[PDB]
Formats: sequence, structure tokens, C-alpha cells
Amino acid sequence: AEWELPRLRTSFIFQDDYKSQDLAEFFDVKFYPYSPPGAPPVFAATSKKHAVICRLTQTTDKDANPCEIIQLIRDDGNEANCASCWSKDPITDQPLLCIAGNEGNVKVYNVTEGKLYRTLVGHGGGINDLATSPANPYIIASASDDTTIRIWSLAPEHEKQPCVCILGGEGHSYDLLSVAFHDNGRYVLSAGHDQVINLWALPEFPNEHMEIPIVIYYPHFSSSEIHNNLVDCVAFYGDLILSRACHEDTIVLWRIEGFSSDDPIPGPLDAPTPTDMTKQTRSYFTPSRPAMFTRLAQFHTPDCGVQFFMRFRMYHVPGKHPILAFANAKSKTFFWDLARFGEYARFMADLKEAQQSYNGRVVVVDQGQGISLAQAQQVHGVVMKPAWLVPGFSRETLQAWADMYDLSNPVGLIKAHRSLAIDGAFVGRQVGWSPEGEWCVVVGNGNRALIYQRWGKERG
Amino acid sequence: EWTVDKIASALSVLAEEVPQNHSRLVNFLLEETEKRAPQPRHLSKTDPFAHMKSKAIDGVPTMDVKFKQHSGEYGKSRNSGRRFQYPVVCIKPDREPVPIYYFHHAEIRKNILALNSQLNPRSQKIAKRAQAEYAATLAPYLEPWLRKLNIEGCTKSNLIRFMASQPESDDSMTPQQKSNLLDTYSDDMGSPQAVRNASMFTEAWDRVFNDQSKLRRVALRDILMLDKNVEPIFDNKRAKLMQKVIDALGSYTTLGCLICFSHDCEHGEIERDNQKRCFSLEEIGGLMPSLRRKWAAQIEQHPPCRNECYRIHGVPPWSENEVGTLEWMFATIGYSQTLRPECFVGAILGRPCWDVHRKLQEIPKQKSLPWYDRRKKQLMSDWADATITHEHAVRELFAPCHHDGPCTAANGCPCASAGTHPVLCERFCLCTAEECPLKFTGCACHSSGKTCLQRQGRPCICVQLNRECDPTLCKGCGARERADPENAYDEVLHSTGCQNVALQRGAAKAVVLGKSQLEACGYGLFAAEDIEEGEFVIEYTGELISHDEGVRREHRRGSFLFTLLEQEGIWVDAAIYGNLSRYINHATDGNIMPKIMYVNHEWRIKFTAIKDIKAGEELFFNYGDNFPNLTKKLPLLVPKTTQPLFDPLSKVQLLPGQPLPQHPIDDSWLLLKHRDNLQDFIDLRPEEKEFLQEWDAFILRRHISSEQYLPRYFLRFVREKADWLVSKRSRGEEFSKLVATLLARRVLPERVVIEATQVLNDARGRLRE
Amino acid sequence: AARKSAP
Ligand SMILES: CCCc1cc(C)[nH]c(=O)c1CNC(=O)c1cc(-c2ccnc(N3CCN(C)CC3)c2)cc2c1cnn2C(C)C
Ligand SMILES: [Zn+2]
Ligand SMILES: [Zn+2]
Ligand SMILES: [Zn+2]
Ligand SMILES: [Zn+2]
Ligand SMILES: [Zn+2]
Ligand SMILES: [Zn+2]
Ligand SMILES: [Zn+2]
Ligand SMILES: [Zn+2]
Repeated sequence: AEWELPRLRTSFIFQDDYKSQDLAEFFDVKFYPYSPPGAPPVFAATSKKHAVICRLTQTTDKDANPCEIIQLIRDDGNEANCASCWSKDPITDQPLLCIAGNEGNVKVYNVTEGKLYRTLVGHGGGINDLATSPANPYIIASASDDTTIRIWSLAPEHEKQPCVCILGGEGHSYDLLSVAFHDNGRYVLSAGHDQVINLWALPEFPNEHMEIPIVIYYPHFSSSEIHNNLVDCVAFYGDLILSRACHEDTIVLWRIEGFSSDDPIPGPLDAPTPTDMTKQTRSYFTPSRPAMFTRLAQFHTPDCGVQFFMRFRMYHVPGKHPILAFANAKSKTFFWDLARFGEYARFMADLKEAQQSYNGRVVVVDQGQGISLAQAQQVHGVVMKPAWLVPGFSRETLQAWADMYDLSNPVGLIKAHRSLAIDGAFVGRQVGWSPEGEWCVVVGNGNRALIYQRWGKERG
Repeated sequence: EWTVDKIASALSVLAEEVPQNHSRLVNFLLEETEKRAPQPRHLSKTDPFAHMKSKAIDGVPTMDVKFKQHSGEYGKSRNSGRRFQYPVVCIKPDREPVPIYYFHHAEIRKNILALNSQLNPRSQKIAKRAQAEYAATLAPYLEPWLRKLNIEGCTKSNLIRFMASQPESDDSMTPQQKSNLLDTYSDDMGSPQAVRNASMFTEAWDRVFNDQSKLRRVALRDILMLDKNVEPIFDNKRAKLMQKVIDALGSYTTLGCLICFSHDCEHGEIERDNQKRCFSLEEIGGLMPSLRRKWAAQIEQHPPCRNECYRIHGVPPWSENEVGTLEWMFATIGYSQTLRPECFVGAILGRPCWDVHRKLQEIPKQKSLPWYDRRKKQLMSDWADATITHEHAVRELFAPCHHDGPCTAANGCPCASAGTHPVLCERFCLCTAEECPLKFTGCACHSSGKTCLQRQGRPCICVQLNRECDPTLCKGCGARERADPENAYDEVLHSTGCQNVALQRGAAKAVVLGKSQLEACGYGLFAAEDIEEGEFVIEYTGELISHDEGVRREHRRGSFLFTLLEQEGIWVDAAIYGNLSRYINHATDGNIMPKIMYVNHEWRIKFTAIKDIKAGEELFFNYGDNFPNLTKKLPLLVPKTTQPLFDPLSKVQLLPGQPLPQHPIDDSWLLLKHRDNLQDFIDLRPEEKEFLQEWDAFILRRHISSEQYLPRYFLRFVREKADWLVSKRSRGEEFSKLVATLLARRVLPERVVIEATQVLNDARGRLRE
Repeated sequence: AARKSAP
């Protein structure tokens, strides 16, 4: 069961709302993260003018619809939107949906009652991304065409001046596309059209009124060298970094040398400053390789072409396999299960071990069936192979396996573990995962949502 | 015996562990990350969506959704799909966005000096980055592989020697770079076989890892340049009885600003490669021309210390540092009557004064110019045609004159002759007012009322020259007190005396940011108090940039650059760093007027009111030709207004009659940059950096431009840092070199060296604890 | 050249 990957279960098209009769798109999708464990998962899909809110329920009937639309909100202003994140009312604990777009304001909607909670005003240009802090659900970050990040607090003490921090200075010089929080809520990644990925350290914010935001002028890590193109999606994976750029058809996994979230958070005066204008990378963290970062792996995502503003999403949850998902610009949805890499390495080591210890004469038995490495040994008086490794073995088979699972070349291309075709011409913009990982929703152009499921309950 | 083939063969085998270790590393990191999966936080105890049912319908706005169901491994549809109608909840926002802007706009107290920036062949960029990553990957394998191969003469050091002796090092290196290498490594490579082995290893390395067909390739040379004893050699961030003292003070003579007294500051000139010439003692001839003049001015002419003073009296062996300390204090105190090294050196070292005393003994007449009388302090006759002193747009910047003779063309005086006309000699020229008829002497104004005004029986020469009064030279008008920022809000003081110190005073009129009244403008700036015609309003601050830097910024921003010195080529850019004056809009009938001013050897831009302006009215000036296209040429209250007004940082809307927000200027980011600048000099010792950074962090926050105010700030520094200074021997020694350098400039009165002697001896005695 | 909207 734990090795199951999703399959297409439901899809829908939301009526064109940017009329030209089909150039509307869903730009974002996000599952609500504050529901009690086991509750039916709920996501919001954000089009240019609407927020579409759906609950997903598993069905025993293959023909029944698991998706039901429980709230539909229109931005009755002039803004076209493309970013969303969830927060909560700090008094009532009701869900709050934040929505931001090309006029540079964040609208915070009380979604169960269908009213506005508040607006967050201050940015000098359109907002292209929002993220909520995992450590504090009242803290949200916005990334803007004005080249800054603003950090906002919905806590009651900050009602009269809710911008608690600005990430400014000269770290970025063009429109930002992507902002992300570390799980500890104190490190922020930003990136965009200037091809710079920046890591910033947030101070602690006082639990009282702040007449002005704290301004941070210097990131603690900065580099334009991981990609050679505009960067439109970044995220932490634990302490590791995932990012992708336009024209590269990869998602890059990499790390900052010397960065660990077990260490104390550095203060703003620890940041490096641009003393030398020829350095395209600088880092507070530099302690092994002499460099300040190490490229680790590249997930192959073919046929993104020249498209940008396409985002991936990792499902990372205790006790479940981590799954990377991404849809390209030619009607494909890709999945990688990061737990397959280790089990394939273990199996390749078990194979080569017994090949020497027995002069090339070993037997290979699939896992998953009723046979143990014990019952199998009772027969010949033996290597266990994961059942998902599918064809000694032919060179073409070993080549196919290494393309999917070999992690030995940082500039290699790791082929998707599952590749699902999409009918029609479709460009993926965003991926979201339900809390229990049984639903994966891809949204994109044509106002289309693709809903994938595993661990279903359908029967006959 | 080795061959290139045998070495290359063994390198290929050793190389097999690189991807093996990479796979182990990524798998380890992936496994650790999976184990650290975060538990979801802040869960509600109840499901907030539980009560909400589908809004599908069995005069409200309505939208369609069509669903399709899928099953199987291929996602085949079950049918063509079912369509539903949904009511729409329409939510209007309650606030408009603020006017548009780019970058975070941060306030600076004074202009700051920018470094030149790069504009970021593409195919060469990509390939070099790929090679740099591969070089960094392979570099930690070189020494373990060398130890495994154990070939005679195949040593990291011997491979570096081989590299430096190859022809490719005439392209990749330069003289002195070869010198620094052969000082660390020399050229002896050992036995003939050791030389041959090193050569074969290099060839075999480049054969295995530097294949020309590949993009990801690395020459051994590339790996050797990453060596922490090699890379510094290719790093050009370098700052630098009498010859002993000259070299002892070299860091201070080289980096110490003549204007603001900091060692990393906004003055000086940035060269094309971002090397900096500081506005330094070294730009006016180094230590000796100023010191010799000090000695001569001395020849043409109290209580004992509490440290067992030699004047009443008269032991651990002295180190070289201690005798050196006594030498340069002696040389720069010079032929003094009232100050002598003993007491001060005694407080610097931890020694009794009688000890250091025991160790111690152990004018061609020149015709005055017809257009300027420096004794009456007056310009005369065709002075506007005879000089360019007042004409900042055509001025070129040359080092203050430090020649030996009269200030004439014959002696190469740049003041007399470097420009199209003569300019007056300024306060940093080594000539004196009695010798040199070009020496500026300040203005002669005095009055119990206002003075040094534009529309004045005798004009103010400072006003005529488009300069502010000098706190030292203009003695009659009270500029000494009015140019001191500690008196900036003494309205009684400033109601009389010198009215020509506004930029130094540093007080601006109350202004507030808002939405401009002009359609097609965004922000504007509004008066927040009444302003009389003729009053100073605000300074235009920003980044000081070169012409080519201006063209680069115009390109990268798809731009308003204020011309400060046209001929010299300096522009002010307030796109990111500046103050509220960056938001003042253009109108041909403006109510304020910018003007370039000479201010203690800085050029700065002031705005003056040309009409009466009432609180709440928007400010305008005629942009005129101040903003050229460089590429093409190649209690205080929020006032009542119709326009919305904004806090500059929070962008929160201000309400009429509320206290006007005035946020103190945040400069810690700027102090950090200047500290790091010093930290990056390869030729400064750590004991030098520690002191220079402590002094700079203090003195930069005081924004000095006149030596009139340095003695006071110097005494404050010694008092605040006295415990720190006596806690560590190197800090006293470095402090004494600063003192020696400022005594040599005759910029530090002897009086404060005596008091600092008391202050240090006190702190030492208090430490005795 | 990079493109943001759908093709
Ligand atoms: C540093 C001085 C700031 C200032 C001064 C005054 C008197 N009044 C002001 O309002 C502001 C504040 N304004 C700026 O900061 C600033 C604004 C604009 C700008 C404005 C309006 N519409 C567009 N466009 C139309 C749509 N297009 C797709 C792209 C954009 C763009 C472009 C800018 C700005 C700074 N740099 N740039 C470029 C060169 C990168
Ligand atoms: Zn200076
Ligand atoms: Zn004494
Ligand atoms: Zn001269
Ligand atoms: Zn001169
Ligand atoms: Zn002179
Ligand atoms: Zn005067
Ligand atoms: Zn004067
Ligand atoms: Zn005056």
C-alpha cells in the first residue's frame, strides 16, 4: 500500500471568467491545513477572478463525483489574481483565505461566512506569490513585482499596522515570482526574474503594536548561479532546497553548505554584504567542497519549453513516503516517490553483494507476495527485489531503472516514476496535496482542475 | 617508474568513487529529511467546513462547472461529463492600493558612494559555471588520491610549483603574482624524477578530467587555484628614523579620510574595477609634506600625569612594538612646548611615565590677485570671468595641492592651472593663507541679525561662490555654532547669524509623502508646515555614481539621475537610497529650486523655497536639465489635504491632525557594509582591523565634514571606549597611531591628547581591580 | 524569449 502512486479520478472545467473565450486559468490551489486529523480535505482553487472551494470525499462508486463545491467567491474589484494561502481568524479560529493579484493588495476572505475579513495594502506592484508560516498561522509572506517581500501579521496586536517586516535592500532587482517558508518559520526563500535565489533570516516579532516594519537589507545566502534562467518556484525540503527555472526542464535539488536548522538563527548583522561586485554567490553559512552550495539531483520535467510560472509541490508527512509532483506545459503530470531511491540503492547493493559471494549465481525474488527471504531460502538452501522494479537483467532494464532511481550524477536527469498524460492541451500552474496524501490536485490553463487519488475505496 | 598512461589509468579508477560517494550522500540526505518530517501544527479541534453543503443549484450571479469522472490506469472518462450551476458570492475590497513603486526606498542621512556594478557571452557564462561546479566537486579528492598514489614529487605543493613554471602562467598570471607564489613555494621542485613525475601527473590529470569534447571538464590548474594559499595571491583587495614611522602609520595615512575621519566612508573615488582611492593623506603626499610643515610652524614660535610622572621622577625589557610606539609619538608630537611623548606613551603602554622617559633619553612674496582680496575676504571686478571656483558644473576634481613652491603654473599647482581658469586653494591644500594669494579665507560677515544671505552693503563671498560657510574659517557670522548638528533645532540661535549653513545644520522642513495631485503622477511630496520664500527645504540625497554606472542602470531598469558634477561625471541616484525629496514632482512653475553647493569639499544639492508655501501644499520644481538621459546623449501635524498621505515605510494612510511621523534614520545596514569593507583587506592585520572598525563605527555615525568638530567627538570616543582600549595592548598601540596621524595633520589640538592621557590612566587604574 | 500566458 505504502508504494501506491496516484491515478486520475476526477477533472473539471470552471466557466471562463476572463473574457476571447478561453484564456482564463487557475493559477493556484491550496488544501486547508488546519482541519482536525481525518476531516474531509478541502482545497481552494484560485482563478483570475474567483476562489473555488471544494471538499473531497472518497467514494465506493467509481461513477460518483467525489468533489463538491461548497463555496464560490468572486473578487468584485478590478484585480486579476494569481496567489493564495490559508490563515485563521485569531479570535474565532475560522478559516481565512488570502488572495492576491496584479493590483498589489492581499484580500483576506472569511470563507465560511462569505465576507471580507480585511485587506493588506502597501506593495508597490502586483503580488505573484503568498506563503503562510508553518510556525505561526497568522504570519504570511507576499512576493511582489516591486522586488520586495512583505511579511504580514494577522495577530490582534498588529491590526493597526500589520506589515511586520520588509525584505528589501539590493538582494533582488526584478519582479519576484516565488516565496517560501522553512518549517521553523524563521527562514524565507525568495526568487524571480533576476535569477537570484535568496535565503533570509526573520527576527522575532514583538507581540505588540509596531509603528513601522522591521526592514532587512541583506539575505544570509544569495546566489544567481544555481540556474541560468529566471527562477519561478522555490521551496525547502527539510533543510534542502528545491527550485526550478525557465528553459531548463528540471527541478533541482541542492543544499547550502553549512546550513542547518538545528543551529541558532543568525541575526541581521551576521549577513554577508556585497563587498565584491563580481561575486555571484555569498553566504553567511560557509563552514568537503570549497563551494557555498552543492547541486545534488535534478528531476527531469521535459516539455516545459519557454513556459514559466509553473510550480511543483512535495508531500512531506511523518510516516508516509515523500512524493514530488509537477505538471509540465504539454499535458503531463509527473510523480517521484523519494523513498524509491533508497530502496533501489539497497536492492542494487544486495544484488552486487551476492553476485561476488556466489560467482554471479543468485536468485531474485519479488517482494509483496506471500514469500519471505526465508521461505525463498528453503527452496535452494537469494535477493529480494521491490515489486515496482519492472524489466540476470537486461542492460535496457538496468538502464531504465538507473534513469529513474540512480542518484550518482548531480547533472543527470531523473525520469519521473509515474507519468500521466492529460487529454487536451494543458499547462500546469500549481499542485496541491491533501493532508493524508490520498488526493493530489493539479490546476492550470482553461480553468481546469485535475484530481488524482490513491488508496481509494471504489469497488465494482 | 610511472608513465602518463599509467597515472591516467590509476586516476580513472580512483575517479569511480566520486559518483559512488555522491549517491551515498544524496541517499543519506534524503533519508535524514524523510525522518525529520514536520508534524502539522495549529489544527482546530473541530472541522470548520463540516456544516457547509454543496452549493450546486437544484437574480444572483451564477457560474458553470462541468465534471468528468475517470478510472483505470489510463484515466479514461466514464462519460462526457455533467454540468452544474453555482451561485457566486461577490466580495468587494475596502481599500485601494497605494501608488506604484519599485524597490524598497530607504532613507540616508547623506549621499553614499556606490560601487560599479556588473551587467548580468551567455554560452561562456554557462560553461564556466558548469566547470566551476565540477572543479569544486573534484578538489577534495586531490590530496587523498595523491596520498594513495604516493608518487615521488606528486605533491600538492609541487604541482603548484609546476603550474607556476608553465607557459600558461604568462597568460593566467602577472609579475608580483609570480613573486608572491615563489615566496610561498619557490621554484625548486626536487629531484629530476620528481619534476618529471609532477609533469606526467599534470598531463594525465588533464587527459582524464579536461577532455576538450566535454562541457563539464577541469584542468588541474583550475583545482590548484582554489587552494587557500594560492587564491589570496590572485585577490587585489589591498589597501597599501622617519621611514620607520612612515611605514608604521601607513594604514592610517592611506585610509584615513581628510573630511570625515573614517577609514571606510563615502568620500574618495571608485575606479572602474572598484578599487578605491581614499580622500587620504596619501593623496596630498603622505605623512612627510604635512609633518615637515608642522615642524616648521613649530620652530617659528599642564599638570603632571597621575602615572608616576617623569616631571617628578626620572624595569621589564621593552619590546620592538613598544619602542616603535615611542618613536612615532615622538616624531609626530614634534617640536612641541606643551605636550611631550612621556605621559601619553606611558598611558598607551602600561608603563610609568619616568620609565618611558628613561627609555627616551636612552616665503617668496607674491602679488595679490586683482579679482580676490583674501584679507578683506572680497571678490572684485571681473571675478566671474577670472575664475571657475563658483562654477561646479565645469569643475574637475584634483588632489589638493601639495607642491613645494608658490601656487603658480610654473610649480605645477593644479589649483592655479589644472582647469580652464584658476580656482582658489581650499583648506586641504598645504599652502597657507599668508603665503598663497589663491587661499580661501572664509567670509567677513557679522551681524546681530541674519547674515550670509543671498540678497544682502557688502555681499557674502561664500554665497557668491555657491558654497556654504566653513565652521572654522567664517568666524564672524557664527557658522561655528550654526553648522553644528547638535544645535540644529535651536530656533533662537538660527534666527540670527549665518543663514548659509543649512545643509550642515541638517534640519529639513516638515514634509509628508502623499498621492500627487497631478494626473499621471504617482507619489508627491507635501509641505507639513508653512515655508517662507528663501528658506531651505530639503537636501536631494542618493547614491553617487559614475557616468558609465548611470548608463548601466538605465539599461537594467528597462530612470532619474540628478547631475551633481557634470564635467567630473558624478550623478545622484535616489531610486533606492535617498530621502523624501525623491518624490518631488516636476512643474515648470515650481515653488522650490535646487542648487548645487560646495560644502566643506563635498558637493551637495539643496532645495530652497521660491514662493511662500503653506502647510498641505504640494512641492514642485522645474526638472530643467538636471536629469539627462545618459544613454541618449551617448507640534508637527499631518496637514489637511485633498490627497491621501502615507507613512513612507508602513505605507499606512495618515490622518489630518495626527502627529507627523518622524522616524529616526536606520543606518546599521550601512555601518555593516563599511565594517565588512575593512574586513576584506588582505594586508591589514587583525589587530589593525579591530581598531579601525571600532573607530569607524563610532565616527561614521557623527557625519563629520569639518575638523572644527573632531576634537569633541575624539574625546567622546576615548571616554566611551577607554575600558575597551586599555583591555588589550594592540588596541592602545593602534589608537596611538591614529593619534599620531591626526597630530601630524595639526587637526587634533594638543589639549585633547593631554586629557586622553588622563582618561586612559584612569581606566587602567580602575581595571587594576 | 520566456512566456508566462498559455500558448
Ligand atoms: C525613486 C523615485 C520614486 C518616485 C518619484 C516620484 C516623483 N513619483 C513617484 O510616484 C515615485 C514612485 N515610483 C517608482 O518607484 C517607479 C515607478 C514606475 C512606474 C509607474 C507607473 N507605471 C509603470 N508601468 C506600467 C506597466 N508596465 C507593465 C510596467 C510599469 C511604472 C517605474 C519605476 C519606478 C522606479 N524605477 N522604475 C523603472 C525604471 C524600473
Ligand atoms: Zn570620508
Ligand atoms: Zn608623565
Ligand atoms: Zn598650489
Ligand atoms: Zn591649492
Ligand atoms: Zn595655494
Ligand atoms: Zn558670509
Ligand atoms: Zn562664510
Ligand atoms: Zn556665514
